[PDB]
Amino acid sequence: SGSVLSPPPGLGRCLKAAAAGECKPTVPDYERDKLLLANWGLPKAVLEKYHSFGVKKMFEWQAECLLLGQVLEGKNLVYSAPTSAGKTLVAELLILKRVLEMRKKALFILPFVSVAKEKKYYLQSLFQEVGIKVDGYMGSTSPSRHFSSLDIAVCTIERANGLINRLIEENKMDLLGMVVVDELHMLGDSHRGYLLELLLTKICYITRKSASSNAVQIVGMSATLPNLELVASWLNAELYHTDFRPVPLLESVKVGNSIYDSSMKLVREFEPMLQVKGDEDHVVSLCYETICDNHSVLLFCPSKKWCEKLADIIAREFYNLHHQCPPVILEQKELLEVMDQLRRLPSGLDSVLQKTVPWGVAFHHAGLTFEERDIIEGAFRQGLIRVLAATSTLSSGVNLPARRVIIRTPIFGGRPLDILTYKQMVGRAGRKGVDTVGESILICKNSEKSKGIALLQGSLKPVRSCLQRREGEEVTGSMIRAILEIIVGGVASTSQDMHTYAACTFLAASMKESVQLGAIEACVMWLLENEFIQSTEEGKVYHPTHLGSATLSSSLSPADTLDIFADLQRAMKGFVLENDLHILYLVTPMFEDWTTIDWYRFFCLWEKLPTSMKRVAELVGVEEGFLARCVKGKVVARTERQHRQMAIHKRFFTSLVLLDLISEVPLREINQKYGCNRGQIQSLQQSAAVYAGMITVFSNRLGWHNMELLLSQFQKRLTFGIQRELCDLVRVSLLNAQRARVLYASGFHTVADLARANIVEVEVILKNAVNMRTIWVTGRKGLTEREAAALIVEEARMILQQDLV
Repeated sequence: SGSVLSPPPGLGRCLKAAAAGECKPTVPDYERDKLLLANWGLPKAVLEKYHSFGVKKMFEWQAECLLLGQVLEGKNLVYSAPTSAGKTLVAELLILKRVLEMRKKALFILPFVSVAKEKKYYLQSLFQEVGIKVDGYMGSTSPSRHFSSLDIAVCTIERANGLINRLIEENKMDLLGMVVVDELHMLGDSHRGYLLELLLTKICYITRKSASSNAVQIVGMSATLPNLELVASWLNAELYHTDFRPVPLLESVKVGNSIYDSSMKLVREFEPMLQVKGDEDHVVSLCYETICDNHSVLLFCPSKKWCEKLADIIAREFYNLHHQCPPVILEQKELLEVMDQLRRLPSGLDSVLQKTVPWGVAFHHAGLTFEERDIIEGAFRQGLIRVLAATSTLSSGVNLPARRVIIRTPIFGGRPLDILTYKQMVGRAGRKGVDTVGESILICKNSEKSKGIALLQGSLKPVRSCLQRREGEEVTGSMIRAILEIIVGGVASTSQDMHTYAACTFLAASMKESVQLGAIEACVMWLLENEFIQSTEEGKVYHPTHLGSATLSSSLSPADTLDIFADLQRAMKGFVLENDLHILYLVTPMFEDWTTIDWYRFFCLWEKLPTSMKRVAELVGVEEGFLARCVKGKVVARTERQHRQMAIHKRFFTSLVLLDLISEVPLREINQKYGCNRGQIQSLQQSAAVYAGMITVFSNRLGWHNMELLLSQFQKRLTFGIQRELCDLVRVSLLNAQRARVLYASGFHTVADLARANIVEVEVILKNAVNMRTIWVTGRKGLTEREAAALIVEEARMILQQDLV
């Protein structure tokens, strides 16, 4: 309570001295024992959890990052360091400081749901011994515990931005003590990366209006940015940057037999150990060298098709070596369990995976289901899979290290590889505390030799403001939403409050000319003309409408909201209730293409389509004539924006897919019927699950109760992909769509019935879906059919009791 963490005395002195000197002391003149983690007054429960696996001492840069400046006093901090250097620890120690000393709540923000889920359990494991409640706000997932009874909320960008807005309407902004942002370089330009700016600017604006002692501390972290100092000034934060890295990493490119360093100085020549009797660029040979040293290798490939092709080739030579240098020495018993977990899945065991996985080889792309990739990542992380051929999708995903990383080509998707993508790939080489080094090899040809060097000698592009206006397009989505949030939320009323806000943006930090100040005024006008905001005339004062407050509470983009609002009023004038199709059309997202739709397949399902669903189609805009003009001819046309008709048919097509999906139609059947892979479907439902929740809230705030009533059941049905009967069962964590079904078909319709269940009977029911651990969960200890059965019944009782998580 008094002091949860305090640094060793005079450690700040020495480090401040060394930093102020022209050159660093050959021997650091401070007790090397002072960077021992136990001397910082850390509570015992956390000190052991850190010492649980490594984490005994701090780095030179970690001590300087805390001690140099007023970081520990409450000052905002923005620091950058290479990956796997212990960037997590700096933030963890700061969160633990403020939460226990100032008794306020912290916010941890991560880019993706998968890394957010990983972080939730990772933060739960460290802080549960000190009574620190850690839950998560991810995608469609909602915390069981109220926000008032939490300490650390782990969120994605969208959910965090929404959570901030909730706290403004309830005036409980005082609860929030600090916000931690991982990967701050995604601030510049992204599909959702811009929301991170709106979030931070909103915090900087509120704390500035109270400036007219500590407030809300912001701890941001990222990769080496050229304009990182520009970001620190924007957030009024102290800056820190280091290149320190516990495992030195070598980036190298390979031409012919020769392998080269960044400087182009040849570092090693290369002679393949084995001969793949295939014109190869020694690709199999490079992987083989790594495996023999009892390690694992990540192989990144441009297309989804190369990964499967390459995993098959690698597996084939592994086959040849076994029946004829040394062999791959894999673990067969543990590999069979992996295949069995794959076998017992809603997707089944992929044919290419069936060949390669037995020989410690696998691939990873967006074509696979989220359940297959969770298995492969876990298998690779354990060492069961030694070779993993992935795409650029994995490079930005979860934490998954390997000894050697190989990039097949600097040309991804017919275009040169982005610099940020390259740095994310080569960044996964080197496990802190296990491997001595992380090696990165970029395989190239003679024509593309100059382009390969460009990547090793490359740096991140400067961070854009993402609210820029390029001449004619004076208005922009990101700005409109940002302006809407501050007016509707009630933190900006007058015209004077508006110009105060313009100062807090990252955009005005970029000038330190004020031509963008007039753009703010344009968004306000846009909001007035479209009934989002009201104006009452020492300047005119504004206020939110019902449509304004509804749009904000729904987390919808104002540009999209206009069309959503019209579509809903039209549906409530004439609505089809005999099926679920018309409801689904309203919650079908069409802001991005989720697949390349085959129109001929579409037209065949159209004739065969029942009358009840054709009525919904006609009622929407689906013309049979346009479907015919799609099959005969591939004319996108799109000459006239009045060709949204294209979007309508794409939307109705998508709505058909979601209909079979919540009707518990197998993913393989849906694939044959429509012509899209299981990866695109799963990506679609999680997109539609989120959108369905938005439309429900939007309908609730407008008073459209009847429409809301129908919609308020589909966020859950889209998430798990179930029918109404299974809605009660899926409340259990361990129960997905398939397990919920076999339990329903056996007599367990509700949670109440599931608490009364006999354990040995559940195991038997499980046996029908086929000490062997054969059942996968999320964050799974590879449950046995016995362990899983006992956990489900115990949990069903816990949910019925509503005791704790």
